[PDB]
Amino acid sequence: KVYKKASPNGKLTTYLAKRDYYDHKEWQDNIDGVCVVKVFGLIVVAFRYGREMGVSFRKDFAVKQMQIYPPLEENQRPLTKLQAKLLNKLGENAVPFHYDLPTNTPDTVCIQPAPCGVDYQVTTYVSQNMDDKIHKRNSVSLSIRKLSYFEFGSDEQPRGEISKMKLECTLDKARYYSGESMNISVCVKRIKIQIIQLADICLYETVTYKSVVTELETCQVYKLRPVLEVLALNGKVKYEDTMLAASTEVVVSYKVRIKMTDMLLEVPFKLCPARLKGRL
Ligand SMILES: [Cl-]
Repeated sequence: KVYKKASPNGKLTTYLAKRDYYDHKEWQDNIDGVCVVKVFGLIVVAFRYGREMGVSFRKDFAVKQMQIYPPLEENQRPLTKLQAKLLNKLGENAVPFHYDLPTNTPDTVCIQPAPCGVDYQVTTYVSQNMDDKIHKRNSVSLSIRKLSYFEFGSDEQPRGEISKMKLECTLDKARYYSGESMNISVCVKRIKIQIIQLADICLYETVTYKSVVTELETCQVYKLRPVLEVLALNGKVKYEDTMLAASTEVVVSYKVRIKMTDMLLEVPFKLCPARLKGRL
């Protein structure tokens, strides 16, 4: 793909590699696009909690901030190939920009309804100062999605033992990627298997939402799909790509809860985003 938005004024279009940029801890999908006309750029990070008689809390702040044009030789950086190819599809009045992906800011997250979440945007604008007013005509804004792809780190095999009758319950796979299924060897009337998402908002009001993803009621072994076609989301609900919002490293986490009629057992496991084939 190519990710393009033009301005309401028309006088500048911005192009982006893709829309979802993943932090890998040791390196990250930085932002290497091209601008076409001074001209400035930044990344807004939005924190919203509630909508406009409870509690509205909106907080925006600019994290990277940049003169794009003319390219100051300090911010000058290696041109990506996509940048290299785009700069040939268009004129010499096309300028390549780059932003370091902003790690040590929180992953995109969007709790549906207290509505709540974190958002990201690339914004490039004309001005005669970096802290001058950012109007709507000379601005462009493209929503991006910033996510954390943290794989390395084992301590594998979820399992919880307990004994009033003894109950050892192991789980297939220690981390699971969005889309994957869950198996649960309950090697001990009823059995209740529950995947709960915890989301702890700390956006002013400090709230803890516990939320039931999937469940069955019926040595034995049972299966569950910790997916969304079956809540903290990695995205806005209008995007059919939006999935469940993946264990933080808003704080999201997951846990299995086995109740047998009463013996009781709650077992953690990490949830990573949906495995890709476009790493670096
Ligand atoms: Cl989104």
